[PDB]
Amino acid sequence: VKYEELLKTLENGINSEEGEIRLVRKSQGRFKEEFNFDLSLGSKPLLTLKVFLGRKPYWQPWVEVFGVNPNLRNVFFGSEAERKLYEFLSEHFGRIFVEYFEDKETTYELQKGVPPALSRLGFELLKLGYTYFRDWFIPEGLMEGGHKIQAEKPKTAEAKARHLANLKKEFEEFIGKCEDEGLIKKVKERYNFLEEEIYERCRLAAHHCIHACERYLALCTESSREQRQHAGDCADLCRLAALLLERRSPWAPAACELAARYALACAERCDGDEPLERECAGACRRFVAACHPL
Amino acid sequence: VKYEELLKTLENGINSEEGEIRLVRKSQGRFKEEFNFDLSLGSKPLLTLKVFLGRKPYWQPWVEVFGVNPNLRNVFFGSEAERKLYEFLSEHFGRIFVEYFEDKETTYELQKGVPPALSRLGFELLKLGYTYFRDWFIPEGLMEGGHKIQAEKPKTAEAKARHLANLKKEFEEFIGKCEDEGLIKKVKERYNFLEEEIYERCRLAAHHCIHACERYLALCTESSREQRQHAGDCADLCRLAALLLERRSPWAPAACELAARYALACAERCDGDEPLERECAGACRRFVAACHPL
Amino acid sequence: VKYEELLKTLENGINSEEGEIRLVRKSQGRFKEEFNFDLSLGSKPLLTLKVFLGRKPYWQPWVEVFGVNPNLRNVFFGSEAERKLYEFLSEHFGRIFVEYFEDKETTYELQKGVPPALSRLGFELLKLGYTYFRDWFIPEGLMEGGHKIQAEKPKTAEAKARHLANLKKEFEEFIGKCEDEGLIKKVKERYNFLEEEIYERCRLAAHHCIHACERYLALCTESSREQRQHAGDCADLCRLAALLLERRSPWAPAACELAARYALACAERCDGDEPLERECAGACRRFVAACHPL
Amino acid sequence: VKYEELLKTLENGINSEEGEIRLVRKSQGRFKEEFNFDLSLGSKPLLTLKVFLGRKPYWQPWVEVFGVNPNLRNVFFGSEAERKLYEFLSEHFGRIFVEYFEDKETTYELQKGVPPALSRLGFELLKLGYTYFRDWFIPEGLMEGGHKIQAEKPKTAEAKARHLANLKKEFEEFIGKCEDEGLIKKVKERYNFLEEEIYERCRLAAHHCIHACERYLALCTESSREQRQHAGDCADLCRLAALLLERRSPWAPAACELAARYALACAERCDGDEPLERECAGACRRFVAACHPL
Repeated sequence: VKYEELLKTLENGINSEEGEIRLVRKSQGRFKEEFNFDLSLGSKPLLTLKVFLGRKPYWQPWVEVFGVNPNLRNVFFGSEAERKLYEFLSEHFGRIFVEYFEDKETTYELQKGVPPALSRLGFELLKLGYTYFRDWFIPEGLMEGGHKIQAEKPKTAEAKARHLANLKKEFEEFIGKCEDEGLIKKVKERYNFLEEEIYERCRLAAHHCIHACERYLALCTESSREQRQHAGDCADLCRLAALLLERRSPWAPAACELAARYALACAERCDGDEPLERECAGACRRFVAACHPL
Repeated sequence: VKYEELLKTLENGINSEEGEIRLVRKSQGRFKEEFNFDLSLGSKPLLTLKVFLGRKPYWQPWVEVFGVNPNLRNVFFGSEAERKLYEFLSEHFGRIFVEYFEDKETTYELQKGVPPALSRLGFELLKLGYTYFRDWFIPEGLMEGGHKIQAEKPKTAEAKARHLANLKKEFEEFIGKCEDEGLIKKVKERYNFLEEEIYERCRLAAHHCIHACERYLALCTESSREQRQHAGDCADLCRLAALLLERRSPWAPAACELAARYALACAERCDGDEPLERECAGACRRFVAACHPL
Repeated sequence: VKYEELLKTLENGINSEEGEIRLVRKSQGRFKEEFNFDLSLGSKPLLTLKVFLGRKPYWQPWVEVFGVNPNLRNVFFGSEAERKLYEFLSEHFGRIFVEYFEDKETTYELQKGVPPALSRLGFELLKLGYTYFRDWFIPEGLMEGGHKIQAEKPKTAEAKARHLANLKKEFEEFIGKCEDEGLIKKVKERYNFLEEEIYERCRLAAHHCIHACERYLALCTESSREQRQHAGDCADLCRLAALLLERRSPWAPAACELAARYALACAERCDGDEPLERECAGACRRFVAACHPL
Repeated sequence: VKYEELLKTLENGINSEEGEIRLVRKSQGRFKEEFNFDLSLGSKPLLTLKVFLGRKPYWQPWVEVFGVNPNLRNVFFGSEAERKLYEFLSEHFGRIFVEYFEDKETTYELQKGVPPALSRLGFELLKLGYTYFRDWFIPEGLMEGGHKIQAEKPKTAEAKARHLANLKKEFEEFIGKCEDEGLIKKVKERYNFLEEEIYERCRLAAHHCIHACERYLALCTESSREQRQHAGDCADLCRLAALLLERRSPWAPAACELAARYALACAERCDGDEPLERECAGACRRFVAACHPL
């Protein structure tokens, strides 16, 4: 049904201020589970989608958007039509490839060394939950069609944090190396919006951890005193940390750092067979991840 | 006037449940800034005080208590009379010498290898802020009554922290070396109380620091938002730390360490001419000091 | 040519004490980059290889070994024939799947909760650089033979260190949970050897780094004294670290941590166009990587 | 005899290029053990020495040089006559006071905030082993004769290191705060000479520790394997550290830092009743001190 969910939505059309995106023609791909979708913007040709429906478990599904009409390059890129399309894809695909040849902004940005995720195009995928990025710029006759941005949704909450933390490093490395105030300004603006989403995740991770610890030490009577102190202190540590994110304070990451340490200490020591200790150590570990990109 | 503050208090008398301590006779000692004070307990003779008023800068002031009445040895040592006296002396002298010949408990304890500060007699001085200790058992030739405990107040917070850390070392070493459970129990009880007083000082320094920040950001309207963020976050840092000290948690000093960092950062940045900033930066620094002995 | 490197080696045969492995028949699999290889042991049937040559960038290459001859199950599993084969495959595939149905030892071990990497079968893959493991016991619907071990080589040194750290966690957790001393002994023996190989890599990376610095400061005459101090001190840092690894000391990684810092500092500062500086900075960075898994 | 050693040497005279220092008149001081010595330079009056021979244990001996003839101020200060005099005093007194009123250089330097020890005058005392400094500049009618530099020889090897480490801090604090290149240059030149003496002390402390550890693990057979590894590794750690001081490398303090940690770990764990473990832990602790000012 995965295919028809696609075929049906594309046949129906995707509306936008820049025009409606409709399916032009479809064709069977290289393999049995591969298909090619040609799209139009209004009446004019837009781009092609190369899709893979997947074959569990060795083959992950993915989508490749390419063959963008150069006449529409200044219209499509950075438009709602662009957003609406990705909005659609993100609902079906965890892995995505985009040809950025016709995107002068992104190409220029990538050439000047911006991280793939903080590029104009990459930013649009980031907003939709894609955390892992790879910039292919090297074909050199070794791999055909070598100008694409690869983006994937995180495997786990751990992976999501791993990626954002890494992205933090690439960002700071780029800033110190860049000499373009206009470029740097755009990148920082994009990055800031990212921070907001990250801090708000710590907030909720903190609370879902706080309530979990409270419920633990309250109802679970057959526990140590070292354990009533672990879950106790952790609950307040997350409380302090949550307090700093709420006001979005600059000293927040220092606190999350401490809180993460004893949230980890709490999870390792209080984890057990009970449902109470299952969600206790669990919600602790969900918070520890939240702090990593800080 | 330093001498007359003394003479006036002893002439008036110092009352206690075991009797009133009054001055019997005073006499000029070997040197000009040296005097001998004979004291009575009720009507019976108690001991003699050898005092040195000091002569800045080469001579630190000190007091020597000796000639303890052996018949009253079991009534005085460990009594409020003993406490009230030291309480009095600690207000005037940074350095003190005490003959422990007539103190059987202290004597036995010192013989069994207990740290001077953790002896029955030594503990009472420790309570009053004396941190540096020396046990004389050798009259070393030119010292009369070569069975005395020497105690000095710390030069600095570093010196105070230095001394307590060293005592921590002698304590653990003693615990492993002694084979008397009754002895070890008494000592441990004393040491625990030492931990308490430091924490109790942190608890209170913490509150008086919070109130300083609370009143500052509240009433001081003409300040930055960076200062509003400084005093704000600090107030909560000290809040979190206070909670851990209150429950006497093992993770308390870890919190105190962090809170101390941004309390100092707050003090340096928010200090000013105003009474609000005078006490804000002030009370912060009092807490920072309080945390040092951890 | 990637396929023919394979076909040529299997046609030639791979010899071992338990017999020679030769290609019986090859056949086109479900997809174009998919093939099935039937193998014999001496003259008797052994197993089938399902291989994927890969299709950059969306498809990682992988190999699936299955259809193990049950009559040879006790001769093959744990033999040089098994080792020689994996040794061969590890040169061509970063991702591998192995059916452990006919491997009673591995089967029993996996059932008793041992980490996949630390199973009899899994350990042999671990030896070859495979760090990421997944135990399939659920055929999960669209997977034939749903009793397989999946192993992947690390993406990066961070990923490698990440995986080993996680395995360290599963290991200690398993030790506390199992009640079979014979089982625990085997596992611990395996894990210790893992520690060994990492250290043995550090030992050798350390020497090849020392020689690089030794030859640099010696032969490279046109260099700074800061560079003479860089390569000089580094050579001795690695010397000290090597001594601790050699005696297999518990304080070895502490030394490796420091030496790694100024080996990187040396590499960054002494790297240049010359062959002496090309290998100097080079061999330094190889040691730095070697220390990461600690 | 302590007095006559003085009286005899002063009567004999102290020769210098700037003239001979001879005793003019002597007089009994404030107390029984106090004396005043008036000195001449050639035939012209020089200064007065106020000396205290000591009275163990409560009274430490000290010497105060004051009443310097202003006509000779540019001749005496910074002369060999000045050095020879102090050379003499340092042989008898652990505590010294010097009026710096007639020393324009030192006064100006102290006024501009240089540490007492790194002043022109203070430097001369530092060379002779005096480590603790206090600058009295505040009389304000509270203490008479309030313009003196106080210098003391260290109580222990621990104290010596404590002082130098503190001096390192005052030095760096002053440098960043000062805006006089001529002044800063002089201070650094003085400080550098200090570093040399400090590094050479680590060298010998390292070796006296190295040989001590070798002798320990070699002859002491009834020791743990954790103990053969402690004393073993420490011996090599000090070796590496010693290596860096010998060439006087910039990365030296980083190494001493590590070595000090496991020299302390070695002393605590290997210390015992035996003469071998007495000097082992001992020589370890002598080295740990050496690293502190680094």
